[PDB]
This record gives sequence, C-alpha cells and structure tokens, in this order.
Amino acid sequence: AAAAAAAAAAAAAVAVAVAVAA
Amino acid sequence: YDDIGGCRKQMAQIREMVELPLRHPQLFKAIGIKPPRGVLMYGPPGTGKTLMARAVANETGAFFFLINGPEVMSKMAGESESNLRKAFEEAEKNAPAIIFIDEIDSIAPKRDKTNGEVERRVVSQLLTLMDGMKARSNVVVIAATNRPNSIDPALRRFGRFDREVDIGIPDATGRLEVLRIHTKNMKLADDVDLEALAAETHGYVGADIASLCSEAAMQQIREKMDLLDSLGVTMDNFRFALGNSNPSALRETVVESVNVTWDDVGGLDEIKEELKETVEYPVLHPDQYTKFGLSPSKGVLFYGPPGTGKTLLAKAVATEVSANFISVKGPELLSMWYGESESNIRDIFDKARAAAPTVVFLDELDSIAKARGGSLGDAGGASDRVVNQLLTEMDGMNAKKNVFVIGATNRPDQIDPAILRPGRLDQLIYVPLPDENARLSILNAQLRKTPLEPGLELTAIAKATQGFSGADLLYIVQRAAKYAIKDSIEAHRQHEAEKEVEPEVDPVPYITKEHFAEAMKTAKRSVSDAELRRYEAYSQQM
Amino acid sequence: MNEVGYDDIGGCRKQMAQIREMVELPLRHPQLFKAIGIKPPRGVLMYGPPGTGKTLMARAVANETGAFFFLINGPEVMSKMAGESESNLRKAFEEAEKNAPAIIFIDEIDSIAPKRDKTNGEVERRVVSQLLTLMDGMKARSNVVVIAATNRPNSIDPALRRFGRFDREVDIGIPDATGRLEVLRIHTKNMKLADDVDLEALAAETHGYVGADIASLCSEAAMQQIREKMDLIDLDEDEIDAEVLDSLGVTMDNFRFALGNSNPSALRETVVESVNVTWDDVGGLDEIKEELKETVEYPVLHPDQYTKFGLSPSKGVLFYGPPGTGKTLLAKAVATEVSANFISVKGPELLSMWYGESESNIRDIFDKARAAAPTVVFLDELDSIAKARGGSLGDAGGASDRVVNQLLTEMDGMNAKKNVFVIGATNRPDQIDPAILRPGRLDQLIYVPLPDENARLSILNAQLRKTPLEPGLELTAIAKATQGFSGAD
Amino acid sequence: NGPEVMSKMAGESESNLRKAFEEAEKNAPAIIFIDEIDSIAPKRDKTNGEVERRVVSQLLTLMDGMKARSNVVVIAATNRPNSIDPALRRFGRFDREVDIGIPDATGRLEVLRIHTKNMKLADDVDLEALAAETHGYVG
Amino acid sequence: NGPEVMSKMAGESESNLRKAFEEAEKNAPAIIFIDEIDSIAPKRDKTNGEVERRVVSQLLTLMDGMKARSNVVVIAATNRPNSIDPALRRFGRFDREVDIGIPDATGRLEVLRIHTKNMKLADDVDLEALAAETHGYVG
Amino acid sequence: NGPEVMSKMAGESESNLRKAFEEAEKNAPAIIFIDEIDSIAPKRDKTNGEVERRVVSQLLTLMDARSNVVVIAATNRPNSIDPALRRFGRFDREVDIGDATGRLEVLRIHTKNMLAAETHGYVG
Amino acid sequence: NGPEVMSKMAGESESNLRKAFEEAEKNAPAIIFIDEIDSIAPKRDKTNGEVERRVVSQLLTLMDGMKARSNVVVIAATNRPNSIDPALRRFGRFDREVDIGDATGRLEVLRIHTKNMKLADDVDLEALAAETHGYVG
Amino acid sequence: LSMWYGESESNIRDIFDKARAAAPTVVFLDELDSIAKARGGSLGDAGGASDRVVNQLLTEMDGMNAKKNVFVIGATNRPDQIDPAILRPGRLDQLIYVDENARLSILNAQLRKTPLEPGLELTAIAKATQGFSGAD
Ligand SMILES: [Mg+2]
Ligand SMILES: [Mg+2]
Ligand SMILES: [Mg+2]
Ligand SMILES: [Mg+2]
Ligand SMILES: [Mg+2]
Repeated sequence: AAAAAAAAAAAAAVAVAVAVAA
Repeated sequence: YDDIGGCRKQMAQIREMVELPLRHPQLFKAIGIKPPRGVLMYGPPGTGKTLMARAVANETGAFFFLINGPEVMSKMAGESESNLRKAFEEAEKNAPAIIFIDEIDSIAPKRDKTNGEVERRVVSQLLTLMDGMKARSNVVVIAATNRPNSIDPALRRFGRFDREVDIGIPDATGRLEVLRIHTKNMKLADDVDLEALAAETHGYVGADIASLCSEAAMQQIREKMDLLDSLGVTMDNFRFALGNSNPSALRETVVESVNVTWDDVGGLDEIKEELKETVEYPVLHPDQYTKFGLSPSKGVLFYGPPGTGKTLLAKAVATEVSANFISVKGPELLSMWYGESESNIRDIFDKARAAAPTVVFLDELDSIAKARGGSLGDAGGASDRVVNQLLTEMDGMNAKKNVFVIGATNRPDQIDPAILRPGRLDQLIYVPLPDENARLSILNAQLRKTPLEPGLELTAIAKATQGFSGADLLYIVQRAAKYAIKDSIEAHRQHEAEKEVEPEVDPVPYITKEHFAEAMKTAKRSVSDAELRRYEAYSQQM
Repeated sequence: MNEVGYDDIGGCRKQMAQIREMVELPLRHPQLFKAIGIKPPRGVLMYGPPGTGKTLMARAVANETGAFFFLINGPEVMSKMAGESESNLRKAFEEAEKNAPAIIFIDEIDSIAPKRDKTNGEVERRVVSQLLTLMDGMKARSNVVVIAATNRPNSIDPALRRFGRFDREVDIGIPDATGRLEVLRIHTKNMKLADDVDLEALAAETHGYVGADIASLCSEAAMQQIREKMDLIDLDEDEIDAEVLDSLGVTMDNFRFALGNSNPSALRETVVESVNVTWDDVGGLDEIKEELKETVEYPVLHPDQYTKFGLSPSKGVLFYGPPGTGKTLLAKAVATEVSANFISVKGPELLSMWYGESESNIRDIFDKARAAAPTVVFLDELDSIAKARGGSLGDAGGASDRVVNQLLTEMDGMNAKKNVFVIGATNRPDQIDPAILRPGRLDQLIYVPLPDENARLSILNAQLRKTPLEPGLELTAIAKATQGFSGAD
Repeated sequence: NGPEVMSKMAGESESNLRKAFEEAEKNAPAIIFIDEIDSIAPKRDKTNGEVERRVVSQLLTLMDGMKARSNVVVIAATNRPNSIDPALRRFGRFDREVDIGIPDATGRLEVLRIHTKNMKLADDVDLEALAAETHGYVG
Repeated sequence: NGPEVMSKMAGESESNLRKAFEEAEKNAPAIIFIDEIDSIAPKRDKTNGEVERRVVSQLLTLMDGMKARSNVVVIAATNRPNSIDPALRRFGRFDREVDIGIPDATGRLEVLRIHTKNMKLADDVDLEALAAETHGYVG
Repeated sequence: NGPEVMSKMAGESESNLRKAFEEAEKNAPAIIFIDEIDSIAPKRDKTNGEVERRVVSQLLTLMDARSNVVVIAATNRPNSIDPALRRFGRFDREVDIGDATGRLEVLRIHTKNMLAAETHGYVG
Repeated sequence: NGPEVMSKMAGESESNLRKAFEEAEKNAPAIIFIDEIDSIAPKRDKTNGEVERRVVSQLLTLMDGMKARSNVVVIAATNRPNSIDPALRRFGRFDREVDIGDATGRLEVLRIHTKNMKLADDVDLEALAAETHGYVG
Repeated sequence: LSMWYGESESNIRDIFDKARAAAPTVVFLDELDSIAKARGGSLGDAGGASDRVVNQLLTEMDGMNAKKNVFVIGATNRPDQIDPAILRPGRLDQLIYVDENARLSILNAQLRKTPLEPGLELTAIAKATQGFSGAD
C-alpha cells in the first residue's frame, strides 16, 4: 500500500536597507 | 427545477445542455453536432451549484452518479484508479446516466505545481477516461468547482469539460425571486414587503437570503417564546435580522460597528450632499445612467488639514450609505514575504468585487501609493510593485458592478501623481477649515446628547474660536465635560461625607457655563499657519 | 460533583443563551419550528482570545444535553496512510448521524482549515474538501449540529463560514467588571474564605483578566495562604493536625499579594519589569501630578457620569521639556501607582529590518493594549518613531513614513476606541508630526518647566526621604543657591 | 526532547505526542519534562509550515481540553520564552513561570562549595574571595 | 560533514544527528569532528527557516541534557566563530575555544620541512631563507 | 551548471552535488567542470539565504576528499569567491582567459571546416 | 504533446524521449513536433521538482545530441512566450522563432467543419471568413 | 522620473531599447518641459537628476542614424522652459505651431455615443469658446 508524506521546504523574504546620501 | 431561482439564463443553458443530449438525441444526430459531455460550473460558493445540479438530476430523472471530490482515494495499493474506472463503467453500462463530480479541484489539482505521484496518476486517469467520450453512451458530466482558476488546464481541453457557465452573483430581480421562493413555506406576517427587503439586501448573494430568513424566524420565535398558532415573523423582525447579518463573502473583513449619523457630522453640508449624490445616484437611477450614456466616476480623494473630519465623513458614508464598506489602513496591506503584499491587495479588491455595491475606504493613502521618488537606493524593492498593482486594479475595474473606492490622506503631496489621474480616482474633495457657521454646526452636533444648562449660548464660543479645527472643538467640549465631572465628584464626596456625619440627585445636572469658560482657557489651534498655507497652495495649484 | 453545569460559565450570558437556544429548542420543542415552517440553524463557531471559556462551553453542553456527543480534536484526524484522514472523517460523521441526533464538537478547527489557497499540502486540501462535502452536499446532514472552536477566525476557510455550513459565529470575548464578579463568585463557591473577603473590590481592581486568569488569581491566593500557615506547622508527612488543617481561611492580604504578582495572560509577553516608585517620590510637579492622576482615574472609576453627559474622555498626553526634569519618573510613578495596565515601549525598539514588520509590531502592540484594556502605553522619545513625513531624500522604502501613518491610523481610525491612554515623552517636540500633535490622538500638551526655589526644595526633600541626615542641617540654603539646576543636577 | 517528536510521515508527530501523553497518564501520577519547547511552539502565527501549525494545535489540545489532564504535572524549559504561542502561556497549560536568572554572591559561593566538595583542595584557598571577585558568572 | 546531515523532509535531519551520536556512543569512547558549524548554527534569532532552529535545538539536546554524553568528545570547526548560537559556546558543550591561527616564521620553517622531506630537491636550496622571506603565507 | 543545481528544496542541491562527485570518483579519473561558481559562492557574509552558505560548505567538504581528480571552475567576476575556495588544494591555480592575433587565430580555427581589425569588440 | 511524457516507471520520461529521438533519427530525415512545451520546460527557476529538472536535462542533451548525419529538425508550439527556459532558447537548439500574429485559411476551415450538416440554401461563407478576424481553429 | 542618475536613466535607456527593438516607432514624449526643464543651473539633487535625465535623453537621441527610423514627437504648452540644447538642429528641429473647426470636430467626436437633442447646434459653442481645450 502506498502512503503520503508531509514536507515544508522554504519561503522567500524581502528585506529593507537604509542608505547614506551625499 | 423550480426550487432554484435567480439564475434564469444559466439554468436555461444548463437545462438545454442536460436535456437535449438526454431527452431526444435524434434531433442532435439529425443536425449532426454532438452536444458536449463534460460541463463545468463556476462562481462564488453558495451561489447554487449543488442545488442546481440536484434539481437537474430530479427534473430529468436520468440515473445519477455522485463522485465526492476528496472521497476518490483509498487505503489499499492502487484502488483509486480502479474505483474511478468502475464508477465510469457502471455509469455507462447501466443507462444513459449523468455523473456529477463535486469539488473537482480536490481531484484535478494541476499538472505542474502538483507533487504526489499517486495524485498525478489519478489526474491522468481521469483525463483519459473523460477523453474516451463516446456519444453512443449518452452520458454527460457535470463539474462544480468554487475555484475555477486552480483547475488542471488539461481538463479544459476540447472533448472533456468544454462548456463553462459562470453562475455569478444574483441581481435585484434574482434576489426578489430567491426571497419569494424561500419565504413561501414560512408564515409571513401581512406587513412584510419582500420587494423592499430585496431592494435593501444589496450585497447579499444566494445563501445570505436564506440566512436572513432563518435569523428573522429565530428572532420572532424567541420574541414570542419569552412572552402558539399566533406565530408570524413581522417586517420589524426581518429588518432586525437583516441588520444583524452581513454579506457572507465579506464576513472576514467585517468592521466593528461604530455608529454615526448624517446629522452627527456638523458642517460640510455641501460636501456631504455631493458625496451622497455621487454614491446614491449611480446606484439608484440606472435609467438615468443608461439614458445619459456616461460612465460614472469610480473614485474620490478627500484632502485637507488634519482633523477636518475626513475619517468622520468616511464613517458617515459607511453607516448611512446602503452598500457594503471595507476599511483599509495604509501599512496594513504590506507584508514581509515576497508576493504576499500584492496577493493581499488582489484578494482585497476581489472581495470588493463579486459583492457590488461596495465602498473601499483607503485611509492614509500616503502609505500605499506614496511618491516613490527614491529608486537608485536599494531597499524593499516592492513599493513600486504595490503601487502598480493598485493602479492596475483601480484602472481595471469594469463598468458593471460599480465599486467606488474613497481615498483619504492628510498630506496629498506624497501621493503619487499616477493614482490622481482620470479613470482611476478623479474627484478630489477638499475639506477646508470650518468657518463660524460650520463651527457652530459642529459644536451643536457634538453636544446633541450632552445635557446642558438652559442659558448656554454656543454662538459666542463659535464666534470666538476662529482658527480652531474640529478636533479643537472636540477638545474644548471634552475639557468642559471633565471639569463639570470633577465638580460633580467633589460635590458628591462632600455630600456623602456630610451624610456620614447636601446636593440633590445630580449635584451638577448640567455642564455649567462657568465650567466651559474655565475649560476654554487651555484651547489652541491644532493646525498651524505653515500647514494651512501649504494646503491652500496645493488647493489653488490643483 | 466535578461535572460542570450550565451555571459554571459566567460573564457570557448572551452567548450562553444563543448556544442553549440553538442546541435545545430544535430538540426540546421541534413542534415550534415545524409550526413556523423553516428549519433552524445547525452550525456554530465560537471565537475569541484564549482562556475565555469556549472549551468550558463545550463541556457544559456535553454535560447538560442528553443527546449523543462526539468529540474531534483538531490534528487528531490526520494519519499516515494515503487518503485515510478522509476515511476517519467519514467514519466520525457517519457514527454521529447513525447513532442518534447528536452534537459534534470539533475543537481547534483553525489548524484543519488553512484556507485551501495559501496551504500547499495534498492531504490537507483533501481533508478540507472532505469536510466541506460532508458538511454540505447531497444528503448533507440529518438532525446533526456542529460546534467549532477557534482562536483565529480569519484563518478559517471562507467556504466554511457561509450559511448552511456554519450559520452562527458567536464571539466569546473579554468579560466586563460584572463578568469578573460573576466569575469570581463562581470560582470561590467551593473554597473556604475568611469573612473579611470582598469580591467586588477585587473585580473592580482586576482590569483585563479573562476566565483562567481569574482562576489563576484564586489558586495563587490559596497557595499563599497554604505557605503562610504551613510554616508554623512542621512538614509531618504522616499527618497534618486537624486544628491547622481546618480553620485555615483566606485573608484579603493574600488576594492583594496575588493581584500584585499576577498580570493578564495576554500581556504576559510584554510584562514590565518591577520598579518601586511612589507619588511622594516625585518632588514638585503637584499640578501636573494631580491632573494626570485625575485624567487617568476618572474614566476607569466614574463611567456613569461620563455616560450621563454622553461624551468620550480624553486619552492622550504629551510631556515635553528640557532633559532631566522628571518625564520618565512620572511615567514610572503612573506605572507603579495607577491601576490600569502598563506597556512601556522605547522609541526605536519596535523597528525591524524586514518589510512591514515595524508596522506589524505597532499593530500588535496596540491590539494587545486595547485587548487588555484599560491600559496606558508609554512612548519614550516620540521624536524617534514619529518624525515629519518627507524629510529624508534617502530612506529605507519610507519605513518611517509608513510607521507614522500606521501610528496615526491605530490611534485614530475605524476602531472601537474604548479605553487606551497614550502617554508620550520627548524632549524635542519639533520633530513630532502635527497630525500626532492634533487633539484626539495626543490632546494634552504638558510642559514640564525647570523647578523654582520651592520646587527645588520639594525635590531635595523627596530625594532625601530615605537617607539619614544631620538634624542641624537645612536644605533652604542649597535651594536658595541653585537657581538654574535640574532634578538630575 | 524538543525536536525528538518530529517525523517525515504526515500525521506522525502528533501521533508521537499523543502516545507520550497517553503513556504518561495511563501508568501513575507522572511528571512530564519537555526540554527546548521553543522549537515546537513557533507561535502558530508567524510560522508558515502546516506541520508546525498542526503540531502546536495538537499539543495545545492534548494539554487543555475535555478530560485534559488527570494528575500529571508538566514541566518545560526554554532559553527564550517570548517566542512561544501566547495560548501556551495561560493558566491551565503553563500555570506559573519561574525565572532562573543570574546568581548573586551568596549563590556563587554556594555553587563553588557544591562543585568543590569532591575534589581535593589546599588550605590556602578561600572561596569567599573567589565568589567576590567572580562577577558575571552564570553558574 | 556540515551540510550532509540536513534534509528537506520534516524531522529527518534531527534523525541524522541522533543516528550519528547514538552509533558513536554505542560503538565506543569516540571523537566526533564537526566541520563548518556556522552552516548548522545560525543563532536561532536570524534564522527564519524552522528546520535550522530544530537542528540547533537537537544538537543542543544531544550534547547537553539528561545523561547527554558519556566518554565521547566533540570538536568543531568554523571559519567564523561569532556566527554561532551563544547557547553552544557555554561550558559543557564547547568548553574551550582554541585558535589555530597563522604560525610564526619558525612554524613556517616547520611546515616547509614537513612538506620537503618526502620530495627530492637540489642541495643549493636552503629552507631558512625562504621561511624568513614568507611572513604571511600560512599552511 | 550553477543555477541548474540550485533549488529551493533543502538538502537537495547538496545531495545532487554529492551524487555528481561520487559519479566522478566512481568510474575513472575524470575531469569535473563546474560552471558559474559565483552564483553559489556569496562569500558567506553578504547573502541572506541559508542554502547558499550550505552549498559553499558542501563544496568545501567534497573538495577538501579527492583521489586523482582535478576540478575546473568558471566565473566572470572572481572577487565574489570564498577565500577558502580560492585556497591551495581547491582552486590553487587561477587562469585569466581575457587580441588581434588571437582573434585572427579564432577566425582561422572557425573557418577550418567551412575581419580581424573591424571586429574589435568580439569576445570570441 | 507536453504532459504525455510521464509514465509509471520512474525516469521513464527520459527513456521515452531517447526512444522518440532515436526513432526519428533512425527512420528518415524528418521533423519532430513537440506540442505544449510549457509543461516540459517549467522555466527551471520557479519549479521545485526533480523529475522535471531531469526531463529538461534529457531534452537539452537530446536536442544537443544531433549530428550532421541526422538531418532532422524540430518544431515546437507554445502559448506564452515568457515561460521558456533560456537554456532551451540558447544558440544551438531554438533560435529561429516565428511570430504568428488568414481569411483564406478561415474559409478553408469553415468549409472543412460545416460541410457535414444540413446547413442552408442561402449562405455565403466568404462573408463569414471576411467578418471573422481573430478566430483560430 | 526616479531619484537621480541610474534608475531614471535606465528607464529612459530601456524605453529607447524598446523603441529600437520595435523599429519603426514613434516615441510620444508628453510634456517635454517637465522632463527637460532647460537644465542650466539648479544646484541641488533635483538639478542633478534633471541634468542626468537631459544628458541621457541627448545621448540616446543623438545616436539615431538613418537606420531604425524612430521618430520622437513632443508636445508642450509652455515653449519657454524647454532646453535650447534639445531644440538644437540635428536632434529636433521642426516647430509646428498649432481652432474653431478642430473644436467643432472635438465636440462632435465627444458627442458620438450621446442622445443629443435634435434641435441643438454646437456652432454657437464653437464660436463662443475660442482659447479653450479638449479637456475643458
Ligand atoms: Mg455546494
Ligand atoms: Mg482622520
Ligand atoms: Mg479551551
Ligand atoms: Mg527621562
Ligand atoms: Mg542542560
């Protein structure tokens, strides 16, 4: 008999960055 | 068949499709065109899919075979494919039957982002079985999915499930038909006006009418159980049930009930009249719209100094307008993950659709569609994507299913020029600082329920406060109330101490004029002259 | 005796009546609903914060109603064999329908309905579809009602909320003062108390506790009494004498101590560190002290007069002045003395590198604040988080702008706005946005000036209240000599 | 142990937790110590994995519910409690939180005596000076 | 190896660590060398991925806990010592942090001799000069 | 290939790399050409993804180990390469494959089975 | 076709691709039609499976493994011009694409389809072919 | 328009890349003054962004040979604020100066799908309105 499986792999994120302006 | 209502055209099409290949196929052979076998149903949940399928099965009398979506799997090695094969074999071998697969998405996920070899197998087996469509069988398939987009596109191929029928949200006539159909077994009182109830059930769709009826019956039954054959649901009972309930789709986004009347918003009379005309005329004079042939505006932006009352007008519209209303906060849409933001904006606008009329109040628009000047600097790199999604979903709304989005920002200078373009959000209402008459109106509207002494002349206060904003007036009134409450507390404490060793029931029945006089010593204008200048400059420039 | 009757639940009389009606009337008086003509609703969803009484309500219904009762734990349905969970659900529903007219209780359905669109599990999507089909479809139900309990209703699948599947959604929310009194009387009907105990004062002084929180209070009070009287009596494992074992009694001091220790479970994550300050510890600032004290104590202690006049109270306040004058000291005094809950947050504490998590943190903080209301929220150095918009050419996606906009909407928007007091403390209010300074958000702008001679003397007396001093020493000269000093100096 | 319960099969972590609690309750009045719960309770709101949500809900239901616990006390240990689902930080589930923090001078002296009672020492060594000069040691 | 343990499945990497440690302990008093722990230990505070947190917790429970270790020693290697969970750097898990840094010129001479001894070279080449010349070249 | 071996599944790209190294070491002394190493070498400090640091550690484990097998790499910008990778035993020799006579030689070798001054900007 | 390449046997898709390519090289200088390439080529960046990557690598090494004595060409039709691997659009496999953006073919399709019914006696299919602009197939 | 050199420049660069890709084409630059602004001297971040935009436009328009036959059409209300560096010969030399009949045609194209009264003439509105525009 066959069977299933549970698996959670990953996701994605979108960071933010502060800069310095002359 | 008569039980299902509000879907005249779709029901006629389904009836033709199901009867012609099942009642007399001689004419189909004579013409030569073979009517299709697979039939799909699409639309919001509860629209009537299962009811319509059961009504077609009963009205036709053809043998039936229900395939519960998630019930096709099995425990033993390799029995789902055999189960589906034997189901189709019995459906063909027994008679010119009809097979109905409920929740097709549960079985035909897709052929791409679909793992689970067993699942893929079952999908391919179903695709093949539907591929082997022999007209001599005289068996048609009816599919009913509430998620028409997430279907395996191979099933959409010609030869299997080719004709779709978008059973959409019922209209006013459909709502009246559904109300009449559902209210026939119930003993309705004489005073009930189902036509009025249907004209008022603006955003209700399908099951929502049934919910309204059930709630009304329950309320009446409790109303007369607390106090036999003298049992009847009245118009006031049905009105109460309708007021309690909300449209089923927009259940999740149901805002908490904050009361506000059109007389509570002091001042801004012409602005409120124009807003009421703009929101009610497109929804009440369709004959006028048709005769004119001009597309009504589908947006508005309030701009002005802080505290002028933009959110108050939005609340008044949400309370008094006879349509649904979904409030959105600026940063609320943003999400950490990649894509989630635009997905949430799309879900919000989709929910706004399918329940027309709707009113999406976007508060503090300088957070959703801000002027994205900085681009060279790398940051989130998603604000442009959000702005583009909002622009596409504000410019892409169809003329049908009018959904007017009201925007509200305190500083319009940061609002991108794109959204303020014709078609997306045209009308720009400016809420100026109240004048003396507006200030008097605001004060009288805010002190409606406040008991006050007989000799109070609010006109003097208004005449004195000249540059004061509505928030300043609210602060003045709250300070007066606080001083009066303190005086009452002190008097009550003194009286209680004396009796422990005397004022009346209310030591301070009314807010004293001296109380307001002392309260107004600490009041000042909320908006300064630089901000007033900048807002006036923006107004005259635009 | 331990069986919980329908009277055990308290503070939720309305919801109790609604659930009792839906569960009993279609069974006690079916004739009434056949006479009216239509069938009653057959689905209920309980939702609210944890520790409010939903599972208690399930126990009460199970104990009271004589009909069959079937229990489904949330994840319990899942299994290892392929396509077996749906078999389990079918078995449960068939047994429920077959045996008798019955009530199924499906606890923690949140975990089983991941909305079917954000979820990616195959077994999960099949369990959702199998539920939908069993709940509604060809031969959906026959004299069976379903009760579900959840803590996050927005996670439930939209198809499950429509009429026909879950007709009524009851909100088991935070109790009110009368609810707290009823809960206290319910929980203290079995434990033996000293007659001096006064439950009304305890219910008044409890401000955000819901259900299990009050239960914890009672338990802790009892344990304090046990560890107050188990000291005089030795260990004595063999036996404890009758004289001590009886006539124990629970004094009000135990309840006060347990109230001084416990805090609402919702705020357990943001509980402030203990600090010992008092009002007499603050020298000078008499008028500001009394104004703040009355502005915080009036809405919470005298609600009838406010409702008599039909006007809402003032909420916000902003201290501003030169550094080292006593702003944070006043905030500490309010935190320790005033009865309302305290959430102390620093200025730049809540910002985060990710996209949107600053505003998510702000929304969570304000949601907690209005959840366990009444609360006072202390925003130290408001010029850090609330700056003018559009000032900076280069920015991290306008995060500061979105933060200030989120603050504006949370402090004033489409919310109930029952009772949250925002106190701001910044020594440079020029960077504060005018929208924030507008009345209705922070309406009271209190300037904390430099102390004069009598205020400097008051401060010196306040600061020397716990130090032994030369009896001949006087402070009047020191006060007369400092003319520009501050409290820190 | 914390991550000891997780398994690849769908519906097996919760089965393991159920088996553990059933074994604990079926035998005698027992004590359950769960170490490093910060890996099992990821707040069920910030996490996105379905199996994590399901395990958290299983633990919450097994801990509190109908016929929840019959004479078993549960102990948990964590290095960061703020990253736990609030539903677990409630009375009935985790009634009371003890804070085992940095010891003081007396505690450090006690620890030194405890750890230097089986080893041999000279007579010139005094522990009080060591506990005084030792400042930030966590024990 | 650093990344060889962890897998995409739910609760399999933790099984890899458990299998490794159990086989070692059952086998004999043994040494366990782990390379590039910085890939396994992202400090549980900057690691969004939940499998990472479970791996760190399982490792912590293996080294530290009830009867955690017996006659088995552990050695770790990371180019970036800072990039590691502070709970690991505590005594009992990783007691002593030894730095194998750049050697002195004498160490360079030793390295040159060790390399040179097997291979065959002309008699004119002297190692002392070359070693003195190469100051920063390591290993 | 660089972007071919990288995936979102945890521990699958490293398993594929280990499988490739075992197949290269199983049959014979062979030549491995791993192309575009700069996508899977983010210098372990500028990146945010865990899989990139994990696959650099996988390359360092499989590379340093080898039984008579030489590896070749390929990149455009050599500064985004881990120092451990550019070490002796892994990438101990760096070859700069960057004129008119070479372009004429390429024209001669490209016109064997089947202009050097005008095509001044042709890479090859 | 696209999704007709999967079989119960694991990896059988590569064996089917090799069998088809060796049959087309064995029989004659011919032409291969690969319909619905969007199922075989999932653009290699948004996908997460492994047998899709394996069958894409097999199709790449089979399009690349054509010598001069094969003399076979391949034709492939697609719906969207964006969900294609750039490794499949590289120089060597697919470089000459056409952009099919008529009335005679529409009249031919009409006379093919509608000639099996008792139609009418007063019909002019030239007007239906002229007034029909964007229909296909 | 973006922050400054780079993103804005890359936008104009890939706009002209799409233009040279879809040869022949017409690039209708609406409101030329807003883009050019006669770079001159402004001495700020906005001045630097304007100068970089003008330099990108000049170096991506002057590189158009007889091949690829693109055609840029500009339109403005104020011709005073346009850059003389963009009104030079060799880049953009034509100057079309731009009525009653066009106003009547605009009113007749705007009143196409409208149920107008039959007894109504628009020549009175055309003669009364002289310096108006299609938007008004
Ligand atoms: Mg249905
Ligand atoms: Mg507002
Ligand atoms: Mg509960
Ligand atoms: Mg301070
Ligand atoms: Mg330990």
